[PDB]
Amino acid sequence: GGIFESLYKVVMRRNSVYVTFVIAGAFLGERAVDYGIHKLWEANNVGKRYEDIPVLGQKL
Amino acid sequence: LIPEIPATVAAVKNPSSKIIYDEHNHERFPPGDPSKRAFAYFVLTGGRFVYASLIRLLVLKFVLSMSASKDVLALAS
Amino acid sequence: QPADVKAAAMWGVAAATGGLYLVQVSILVLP
Amino acid sequence: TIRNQRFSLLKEPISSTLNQHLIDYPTPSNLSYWWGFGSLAGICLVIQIVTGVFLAMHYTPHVDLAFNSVEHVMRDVEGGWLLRYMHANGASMFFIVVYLHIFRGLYYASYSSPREFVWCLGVVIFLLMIVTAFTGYVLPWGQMSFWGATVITSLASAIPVVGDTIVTWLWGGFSVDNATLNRFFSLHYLLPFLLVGASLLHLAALHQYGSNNPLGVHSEMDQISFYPYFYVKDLVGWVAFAIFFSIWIFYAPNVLGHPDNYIPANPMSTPPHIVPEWYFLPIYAILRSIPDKSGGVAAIALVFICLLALPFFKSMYVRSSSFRPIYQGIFWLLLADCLLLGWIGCQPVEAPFVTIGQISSFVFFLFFAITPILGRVGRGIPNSYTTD
Amino acid sequence: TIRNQRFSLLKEPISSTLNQHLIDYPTPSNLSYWWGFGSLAGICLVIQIVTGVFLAMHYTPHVDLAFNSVEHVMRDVEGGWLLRYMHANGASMFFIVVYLHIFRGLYYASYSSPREFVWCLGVVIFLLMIVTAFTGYVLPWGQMSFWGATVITSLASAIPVVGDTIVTWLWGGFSVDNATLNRFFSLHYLLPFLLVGASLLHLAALHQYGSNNPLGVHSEMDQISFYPYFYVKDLVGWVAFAIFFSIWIFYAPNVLGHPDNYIPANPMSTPPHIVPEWYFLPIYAILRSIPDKSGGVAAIALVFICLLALPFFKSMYVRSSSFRPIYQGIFWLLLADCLLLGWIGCQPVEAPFVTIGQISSFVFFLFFAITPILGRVGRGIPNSYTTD
Amino acid sequence: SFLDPKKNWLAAQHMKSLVKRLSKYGLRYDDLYDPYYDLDVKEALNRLPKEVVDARHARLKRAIDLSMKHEYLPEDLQAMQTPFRGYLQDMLALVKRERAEREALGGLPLYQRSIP
Amino acid sequence: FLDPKKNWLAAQHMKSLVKRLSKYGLRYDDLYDPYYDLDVKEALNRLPKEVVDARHARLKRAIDLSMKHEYLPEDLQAMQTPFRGYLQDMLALVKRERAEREALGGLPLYQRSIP
Amino acid sequence: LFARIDAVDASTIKRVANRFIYDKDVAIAAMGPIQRLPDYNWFRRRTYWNRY
Ligand SMILES: CCCCCCCCCCCCCCCCCC(=O)OC[C@H](COP(=O)(O)OCCN)OC(=O)CCCCCCCCCCCCCCCCC
Ligand code: HEM
Ligand code: HEM
Ligand code: HEM
Ligand code: HEM
Repeated sequence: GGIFESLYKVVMRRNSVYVTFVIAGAFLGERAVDYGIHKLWEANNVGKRYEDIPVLGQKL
Repeated sequence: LIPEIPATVAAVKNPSSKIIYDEHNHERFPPGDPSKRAFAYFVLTGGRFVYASLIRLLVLKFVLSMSASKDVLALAS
Repeated sequence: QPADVKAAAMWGVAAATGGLYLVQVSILVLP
Repeated sequence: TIRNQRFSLLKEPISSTLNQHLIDYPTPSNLSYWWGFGSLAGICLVIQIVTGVFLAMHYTPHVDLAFNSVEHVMRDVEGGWLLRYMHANGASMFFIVVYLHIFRGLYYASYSSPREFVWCLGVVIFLLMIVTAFTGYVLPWGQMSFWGATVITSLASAIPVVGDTIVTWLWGGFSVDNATLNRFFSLHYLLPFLLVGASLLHLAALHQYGSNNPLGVHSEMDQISFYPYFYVKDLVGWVAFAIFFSIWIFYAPNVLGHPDNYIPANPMSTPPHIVPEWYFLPIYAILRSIPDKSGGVAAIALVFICLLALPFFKSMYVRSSSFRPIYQGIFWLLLADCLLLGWIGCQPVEAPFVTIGQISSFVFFLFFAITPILGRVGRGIPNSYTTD
Repeated sequence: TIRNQRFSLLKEPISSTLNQHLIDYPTPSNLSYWWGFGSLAGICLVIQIVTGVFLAMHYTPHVDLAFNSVEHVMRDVEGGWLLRYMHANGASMFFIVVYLHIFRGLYYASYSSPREFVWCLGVVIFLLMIVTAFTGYVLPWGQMSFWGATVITSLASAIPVVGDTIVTWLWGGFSVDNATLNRFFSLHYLLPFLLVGASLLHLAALHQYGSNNPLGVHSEMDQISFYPYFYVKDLVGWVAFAIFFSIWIFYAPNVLGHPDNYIPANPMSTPPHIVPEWYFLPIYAILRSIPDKSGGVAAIALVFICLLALPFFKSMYVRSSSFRPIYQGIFWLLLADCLLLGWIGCQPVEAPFVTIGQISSFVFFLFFAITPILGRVGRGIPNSYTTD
Repeated sequence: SFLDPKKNWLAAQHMKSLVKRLSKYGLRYDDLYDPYYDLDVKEALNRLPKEVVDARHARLKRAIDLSMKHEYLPEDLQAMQTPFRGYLQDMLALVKRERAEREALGGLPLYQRSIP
Repeated sequence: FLDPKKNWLAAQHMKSLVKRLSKYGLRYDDLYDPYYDLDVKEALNRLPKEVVDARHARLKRAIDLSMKHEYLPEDLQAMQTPFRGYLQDMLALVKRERAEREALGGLPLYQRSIP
Repeated sequence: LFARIDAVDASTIKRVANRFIYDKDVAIAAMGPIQRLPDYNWFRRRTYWNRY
């Protein structure tokens, strides 16, 4: 309760500040979700990516 | 005795501080308690995060679909 | 009027942040 | 209230019509989530229009370039695969939500008075949707598109007096060829805007008489404004639909499709299984089930005759099926029969599917031929169950 | 009057809005034929839409097939030369009628209050017409088509920071090739429906605030219904326009065009005389007259800013030009200037045409800069001319 | 034929189900007649006493409120409910009979439905 | 400002306006549209009913003549008072009241509706 | 009392209103033909401005 009220009085007294907060949070959350999903992808399929084939540079 | 005053008339003529609501699918808070006004606003803030991200995605997808293509990019040497 | 100026400046900041988030010119911004 | 000076920018003439008909239009306070489908078919239409325009910036309606152009959108265009999958699966979603719209109307008897014009404009919208989806499906110029177009347009020669003349005029020649492809592309581009106009007339009529409700009773006693009470409800509906659509775009983008369409059309070879999209299947099933193909076209016309004749039946004062056990069971049987008939359409025309489709069509028409009888008999209920 | 039983179909809810806004709308009794020009512009838009649809049933948006497809329309399609000549010369007549519409508005000061919104929506409509006609003229893919597209799209590079990016994005691939052709076909097909929406909003705002009259005075004393009194006047206008347009279609169909558009586009050589269509010539002349192409683009933006800034002037009490001799002369000088400006745009940049254009554009802006002065002095008039 | 719950088990079950539903939402069978539906119900409601029509509106509002809240009438009032205690069928029959007579011999409709 | 009785051009302008206005049988004040300014509306509301009704009659006559494509007969053209104004004083008073009301913290008594 | 009263300026009024009015809960009591009076959510939303 106290934490929510404190952040409320921080960032919910002017709608311009609220819109800036919404946009910044959307950007940061998008980047964080990108990073998490990429880490899950790497963990799941290991040994299949392009820079993993043993002979990637020997077709010359 | 004789009148049997109607329910609405009796309610209007007798205001009382023991007000009773429905409380079927929405339970009341105890009478002395602060309103959780900020928590709802932060929930809505998370939703708005998501909505803004989706709108941004859609606009960029359409506009950059109208942009150049790998065919012409590879053709240009 | 000073309050209106502050509100207009804050709204301009918000709009600039929105445009920056939409375009993502982080590469472009050299200075 | 003399409007000497401005109070609210919503009530100014620039925003007054929108104010009234969107923000302040009173709606019954007990509407369920089944009205969100009416709110959601419009969103599907908008999605289709936008994705279609951005696709048409890349499609070539010639007969030697249509398939390669679609593959160009698939591969070379940045985000093009998203556009094409959105357009196809969005046609599918449009039809799904419109079917849910129609069936809620049937369950709650929304077609009854005084919304006959609403139902009739809905039927016209259904015709427009069917024609648009078909002529659009011919565009990618695959095996299924070419041969479905051939079969369906050739089955317009069942009309006695004209027949071949109309077919030749429609084809622009003697067979489904480049002229038909170009014609179909132009018509596919045009028709959705007539569909927007028809949707606007649909909404205008409904707003003239107001929306129904689950109880089916007069509901001008307890009403609330549209915004914000139903805006948030429709928002929940839209987000759920977005999750469904995102599943159907990113994980099963071709499940609703037919694999033979990824073969360039070849007029000298016929695919073993010529069938339309899943959302033309019940109509196709009725058409095939009735033999003597002229009779099949007559039956297809009769389907729309019945749909248009639904709102003009007998007394049937009680309308909601929550208080009509017999009509409730009849509605569930109708829905089951429509699903079964849709299943039959994809099946071959061998046995026993012929008999199963012939019985199913008869049940489907029996639904329309039985409801007036239900109304006539139920007109005299209160006199029989009265507790006097 | 309680509407117990229905008297007239026109007052029924199905035809009530149409009744009001088409049959029963009160109109000033003294309107001349330029209001007929407004209706005529509407008809020209409808003609363009219909002929364009039927043309797009035969046009291939590919770079290798567009020109030969148009020659197909002219030579092989049954009565296709009529469709193409109707579309092209109908674009020309659409612009002629809209110009007469605009100049009547300027003469009678119809832009004044309370029709500022009507004038602004008209300006938006004019922008949409310009864009639609330009992208459509790119479609036939001739020398003039390709090179005009190149020049007019490449002058978008004048934007300070994002000019080159916008040019490349609109081009789609460093040139004006097939990608630009498909893009322009899709946009040309889409825009007329937005134009229809803009026209409907235009008419709605006007109908809100009535209609001006040749006197500019309040006109709620003597008003008559629109039908049949102004339908017949508009009909006379329509028949005269049909005769004019039939003169253009059948006897002189290529006078309003340039012969360079009958040569297939060859990006190697450059035709010696690159000019847009005749109805873009005044704008082209202004832009060419002011050098430093960034200044030219700024000047076009300034033209549209002035056009949008006409309605919001300060005093401007007397409206019509019948009681404003100074403004009457100013308007006639402006019209002569506009005609001269249009003629300059077809001439080369060799002298003296540079001086003539740099004077004509200045005079154009001078007209737009000396109307408030006349309004203020006129506001000063009444307390000087009193006869007592 | 005329099938009543006394002489028909199926009619008895049908009446029982209708009684159960109407009692759940606490509104009489006559309250389901929409005035916008027929315009004869509109006239019949215009001819009824104000107390009766006000009771009808109150019952309908209660039913709509219960429908929104996704709940049913409490079991007390549910046992106190009296569906099929009609108040409108006689007046509706009179109105329809009068309309039939007027139509049968000369006469213009006293009221008509707008289009649409 | 040297308009009247000292400017040949202004004299010519007055002559032309008199000719045109008397030709249609109007007055200068009748050219003031109530919908244009919303101060003309208040002035016309405040003016006496006889004056307003005469204004409306003159406007209707002018519109009738404009429809018929003809002018007043020479007799009524002679009996014309194109510049016998009736609105300037009331309009100036209304404008002055508006001026003070905006000068010291007041809401407008009427505003233009956004179209 | 006068000193306390005229020690109230515009900033004090704004601060007190923000303490008491900005985004607080209203209590409405109405009777009569109030079928056109807006509901609770309407007032509760009108207690703040989104422009500032
Ligand atoms: C070389 C560089 C400099 C170039 C410019 C230099 C010259 C500037 C202008 C000089 C002349 C200005 C004349 C102004 C006074 C006009 C007097 C007037 O109104 O006379 C009345 C006359 C009425 O006409 P009518 O009714 O036919 O008369 C019969 C009478 N029983 O009314 C008339 O006849 C109407 C005359 C209207 C004339 C309007 C145009 C001239 C005045 C404004 C000039 C603005 C120039 C810039 C803008 C041009 C347009 C864009
Ligand atoms: C003006 C709006 C529209 C435009 C411009 C448009 C344009 C196109 C184009 C260019 C194609 C071919 C590209 C492709 O095959 O993916 C296409 C295909 C299609 N369109 Fe549309 N369309 C529009 C609206 C609609 C609507 C409203 C529907 C649904 C009723 C629809 C249904 C389809 C279908 C089913 C296909 C076939 C998709 C496939 O199988 O590849 N279109 N449309
Ligand atoms: C383009 C597809 C369609 C759109 C966009 C559409 C849109 C709408 C909208 C917005 C409503 C009001 C909201 C609602 O009640 O759910 C509505 C209601 C309705 N529609 Fe449609 N509709 C479509 C197709 C149909 C069809 C095909 C029919 C039937 C033939 C139909 C029949 C109805 C009926 C009966 C209602 C009244 C709902 C009620 O009972 O209150 N609609 N529609
Ligand atoms: C698509 C082209 C256009 C169409 C269909 C159109 C249609 C109309 C119509 C139907 C009217 C009412 C009838 C009339 O007064 O003539 C009208 C009036 C008007 N239009 Fe347009 N218009 C168009 C373009 C423009 C443009 C470009 C402008 C100027 C920017 C404009 C400004 C006006 C004005 C000021 C009126 C008021 C008429 C009056 O004062 O009596 N229109 N228009
Ligand atoms: C949705 C309606 C419309 C469609 C489908 C359409 C379609 C087309 C097509 C396919 C062409 C090329 C055919 C040819 O070369 O003759 C064309 C040309 C053209 N269109 Fe449209 N058009 C439409 C509306 C308009 C409108 C409103 C204008 C504006 C006046 C316009 C202006 C032009 C012009 C200037 C050309 C080039 C004329 C020429 O071929 O030389 N179009 N249009």
